[PDB]
Amino acid sequence: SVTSKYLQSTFSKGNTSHIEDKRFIHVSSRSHITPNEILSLKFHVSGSSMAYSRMDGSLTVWFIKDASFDKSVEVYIPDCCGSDKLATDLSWNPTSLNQIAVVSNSSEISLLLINEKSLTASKLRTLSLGSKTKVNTCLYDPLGNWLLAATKSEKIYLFDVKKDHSSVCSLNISDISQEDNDVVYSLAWSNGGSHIFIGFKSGYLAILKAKHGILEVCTKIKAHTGPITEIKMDPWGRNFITGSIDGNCYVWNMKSLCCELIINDLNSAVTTLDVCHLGKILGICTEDEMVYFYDLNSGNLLHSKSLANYKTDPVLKFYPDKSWYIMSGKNDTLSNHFVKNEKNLITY
Amino acid sequence: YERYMDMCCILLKNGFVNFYSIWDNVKPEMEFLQEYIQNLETELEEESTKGVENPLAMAAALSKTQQDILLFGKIKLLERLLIHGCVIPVIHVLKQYPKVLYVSESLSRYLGRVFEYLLNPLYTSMTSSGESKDMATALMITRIDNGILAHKPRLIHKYKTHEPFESLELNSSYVFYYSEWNSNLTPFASVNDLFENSHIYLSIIGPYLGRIPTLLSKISRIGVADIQKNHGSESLHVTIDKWIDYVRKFIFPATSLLQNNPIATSEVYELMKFFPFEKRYFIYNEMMTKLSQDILPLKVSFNKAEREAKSILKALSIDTIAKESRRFAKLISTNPLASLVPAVKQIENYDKVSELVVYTTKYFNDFAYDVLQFVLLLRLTYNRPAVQFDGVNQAMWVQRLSIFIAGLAKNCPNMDISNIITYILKTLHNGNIIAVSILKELIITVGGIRDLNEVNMKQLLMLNSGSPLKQYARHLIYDFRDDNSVISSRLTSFFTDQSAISEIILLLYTLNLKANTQNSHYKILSTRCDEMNTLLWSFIELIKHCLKGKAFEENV
Amino acid sequence: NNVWKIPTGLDKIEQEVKKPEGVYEI
Amino acid sequence: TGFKDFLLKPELSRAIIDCGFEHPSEVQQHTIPQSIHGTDVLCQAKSGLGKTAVFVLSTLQQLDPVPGEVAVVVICNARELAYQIRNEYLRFSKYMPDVKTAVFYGGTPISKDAELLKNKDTAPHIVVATPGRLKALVREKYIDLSHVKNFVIDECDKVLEELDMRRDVQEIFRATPRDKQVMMFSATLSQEIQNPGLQQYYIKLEEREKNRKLAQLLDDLEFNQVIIFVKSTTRANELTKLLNASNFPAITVHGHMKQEERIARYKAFKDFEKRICVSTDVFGRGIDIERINLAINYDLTNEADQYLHRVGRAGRFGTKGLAISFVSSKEDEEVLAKIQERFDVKIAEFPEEGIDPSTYL
Amino acid sequence: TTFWRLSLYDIHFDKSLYDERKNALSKHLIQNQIKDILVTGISHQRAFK
Repeated sequence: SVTSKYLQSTFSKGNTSHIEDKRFIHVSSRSHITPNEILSLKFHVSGSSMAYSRMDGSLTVWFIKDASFDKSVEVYIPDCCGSDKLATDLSWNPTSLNQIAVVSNSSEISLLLINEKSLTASKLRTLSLGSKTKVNTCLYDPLGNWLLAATKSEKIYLFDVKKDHSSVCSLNISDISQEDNDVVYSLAWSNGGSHIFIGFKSGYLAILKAKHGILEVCTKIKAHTGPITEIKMDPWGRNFITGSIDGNCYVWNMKSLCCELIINDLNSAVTTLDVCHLGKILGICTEDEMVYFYDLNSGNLLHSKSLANYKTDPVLKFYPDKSWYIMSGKNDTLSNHFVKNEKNLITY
Repeated sequence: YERYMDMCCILLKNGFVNFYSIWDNVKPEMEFLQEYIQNLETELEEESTKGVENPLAMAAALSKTQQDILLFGKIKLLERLLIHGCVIPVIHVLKQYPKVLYVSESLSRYLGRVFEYLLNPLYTSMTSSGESKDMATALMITRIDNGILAHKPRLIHKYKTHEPFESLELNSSYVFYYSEWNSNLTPFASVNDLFENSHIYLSIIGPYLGRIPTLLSKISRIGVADIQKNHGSESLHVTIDKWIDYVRKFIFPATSLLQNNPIATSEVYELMKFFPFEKRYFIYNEMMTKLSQDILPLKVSFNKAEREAKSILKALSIDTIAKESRRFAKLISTNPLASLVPAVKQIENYDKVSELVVYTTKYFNDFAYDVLQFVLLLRLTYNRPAVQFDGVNQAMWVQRLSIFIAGLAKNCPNMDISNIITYILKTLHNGNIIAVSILKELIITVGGIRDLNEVNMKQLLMLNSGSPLKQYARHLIYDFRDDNSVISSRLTSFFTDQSAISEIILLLYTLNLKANTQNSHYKILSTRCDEMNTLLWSFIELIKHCLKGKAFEENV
Repeated sequence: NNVWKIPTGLDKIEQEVKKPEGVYEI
Repeated sequence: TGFKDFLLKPELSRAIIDCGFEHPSEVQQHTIPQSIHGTDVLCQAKSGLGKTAVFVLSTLQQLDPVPGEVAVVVICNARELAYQIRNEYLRFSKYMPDVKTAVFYGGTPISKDAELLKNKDTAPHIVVATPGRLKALVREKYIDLSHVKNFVIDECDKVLEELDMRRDVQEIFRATPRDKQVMMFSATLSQEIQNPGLQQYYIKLEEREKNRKLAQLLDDLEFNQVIIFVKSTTRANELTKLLNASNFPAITVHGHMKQEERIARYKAFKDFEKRICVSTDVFGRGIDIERINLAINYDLTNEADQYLHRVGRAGRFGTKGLAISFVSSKEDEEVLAKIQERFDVKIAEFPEEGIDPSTYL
Repeated sequence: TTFWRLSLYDIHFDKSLYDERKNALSKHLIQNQIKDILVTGISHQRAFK
């Protein structure tokens, strides 16, 4: 019951700060409009940086140095990756401390090294592929050993990041799916780059081996009856969580690959999910503008809330180095959460 | 009491004292146990068959001995003797008094624990996950110190407790203390041993196997891999027959007990897919008729599911579909062949529930599909009159059922209604009115082939000209055959197999003649003959639309 | 099982008709 | 496709066929053949027999669309009825793209009506309106009626009895060409106003058991829709709040409430959006709902005619249904005794074991 | 065989309905009037002849 009180305190009068971004001051001036979006938001591994990209085209990055974003510098940058094209996915390159990979639904993958002394985001390199190929998702092996780039259909590329991003291998999606017109919806890496977990739209789930740089199909299981939205992994490495649009959220055992626990209070589709860095609490953002916080070990609801028709598409992410979580606010504005006197659950 | 019982359970397997000398002398006498058992049996059977109304807003406005038997004495001794890996005393006890399993659930869970440990090493040898075992590792703690990255491993410590199942509570891992409880047991070496020991452990756990879904998945995957291993060999039918018998006797009754857990049924059906469909229908029908009744926990579960299905069916609306659809999909996917029949009747004689159900078929897996086709054939073959009581008018359910079937063929494309088409091709021989009706609604709804009864001369003229004028004419006459090319091709593909095309055309033709030679009032004779004529014409328009080139001359 | 015991085949649909000629004795 | 015997335009025939019309009523077949020739018509019929369709089909037949020319003007008595007539014109003109229809009623800025009348994209050939607003438009020359060929007046009795309404309609009539087609339609033309299967049951019990009893009945009976008749607005609203609290989607309609929400919830339940509706005798007459198969009289009325009006909402057009009533006082049994003598019907006491579901479907 | 072989499409050329459709049809201008629908009318003239 300690975790329930902790979450309640994290939802209190204080212990909360508004992330002061461009959209925040925009709403402050125009309220005291059509909300663009938040395409994606992804931390650095060491828990001391953050990056995200709205629909306008501008990607913000913060260098966390304070709790309530007091002394946190902010490198705002205009619509990068072209003037017409906007960013859709980014990976933070766990190898170094500054590099970033960004994709813009085009045939060009941009590698930019963000600098903190100035506000200059200088394009370091651009990678290109076949002219028709339209990739939109990039990923980094959590050890910084492989890079993955995926299309909505009929292309999957793996580069070796060590040897100057030499194109290592590729694969046609129709060889992985073997169904009628499947479109990969979400990808994820295993803890320590050894396997790639892919969730198609027709419902299937595939596990590809990427040991020595040669992709191969290990297995395919008919997990869900609708498109798979998100795929997350437990940090301890014992189970991986699958959330779908048919209203189900399962947790699969890693050693044996069989369903072990099911979330049953759900009655709506899932838009995203996330699990804390301690592998203890599981946050589900359903489609009825509502968030839930479940317990991983037992599987019973321990906290609920209600978005109340503010920023229809929400986002949730748990810090990789503290028990804090960034959650969307009212009008596409981010809202930090903390307790200001508890860095981790154990200290509580 | 816990520690003392554990010490006695330890002593009671190294031979310090014999078991029955302890069993016969602990507090709850066998007679009081049997009395409590009869009370639980009667209360359960009543609350199952009759049921109880859960008060929601009822009357909310106007204008200890049970705990004793459960928590200590003989039952607690049995649970602990099971935890500590001494299976033979409890097997010998439950061989005599099976009803004891009703007292508490934990016996089934613990028996499943020992069986799952028994079977795990056989399971890994097949469906090979050992090559994939090397991916269960944790993320290293990364930190930036002095402006450089540094990786470290996470540190945990190990505690010993009395609870049997391992866990990891946020910093430390707990384990069962008596770490050599599995000394007396030897895992399986070959599937034959799995049969030989199923006949002992699973015949005891009974219909309660469903309390542990993971065992269903493991056994079903073992079956799938065992059948796949010898796809080439000549003896495949032997293994298929043997696994048929096994799934009939041990697994399917269990999966009939589940609670809103689709994936387990998905696995069991992924194994079932290898049988002849005759056998699947045998198992489904036997489960429906003889094993729902005459077995208590199955009966309880079926009655609960049925009452819940009717409760949901009373609350389907155009406004509440967003969540009721998900709930109905889960409930139908988990336990179909006893929760579908109320739905089939409700759409058999109500108007809009048909459209609602055809909307919600988008969500359930192949098991619900096969069972749905089963109950459709069931209703289509149930003994009842076809014509209305008044005169020669056809009854008022044929039409709604045919509309339902056409909606199925139109919307959900993984349905596999082949057997229904064999029903059509077969029962047309005797002139069954349901066949003709299903064919008419199939052609007119899926294909889109509107008739030519009322056509103004200009439309009639445009209807045979160059392609674009003809297309405009058809879209004016409210005909949508062009936009439905893919599903029309799929349905004609269903028809193509078993070569039903020529048989069906000849049947329709030679049936209208026999309809001409009947005796009735002319006011119905003329209409019937003309209706059959128009149906045949429309069918041939569909055939010429979908089969072109050489396929036509091949199958016409 | 009954409705699946009905024999289906091209040999059975022949059911040859009656010749047009009709003999002479709403 | 009975209208195909009318020998009309094919696109109009398709617009009628997609409107569900298949067999004309008596008044349609008796009036449309002669109104198509442009003759004046004065029609009296029973309400709800498709009197609008007659002149709607007539004017959609006789019109040849001229850009920017208003030839057809219909005058009604209300704004919501005007909206209904323009909706009828729209559902009748699905397959007629060149013709344009518009509606005029109070509560809207006159300048917006003017600018939509000047707009070629909204320049209407068919105008349905209230006489006052269209008078304010003609007298200000905001609309031109120098080419009107068709003049329809619905509910002409109230149009001619009220002095302001008759003066307005005459100001609109004098600004139109004298050689036009003229039509008047109304269900009531007194003499003072150019060459023109239901099952019936009852429950005798006490008040304090009603709330739980329905919670059982609404649980066991198999139903499409259910209606709940009450004698008061407070009890109805309370029972609806409790029923919606009971995981049973229910709506409430009665007096003491603004008309906007009444129309809104009425239309909503008509469309099968929820399965339970509760109302007082405000809907005792006139309502037409097909899917209602099970009726519960929570409180009986004072006279037998009101009870038969209540039960008339079920078993529409000689269809099957089920009715069950509550008896909790002396006058309830009194009216129960009087209904059988007047209507020759045995309202048996509802048995405890339940009735066969097929006896009412 | 000359009676039963033939049809209506090969026995009557109106050529008025084609023109009515072409004129009422005047994105890319609906794919250039449905690829100059008139090619079918030309083939129709050849067939009639």
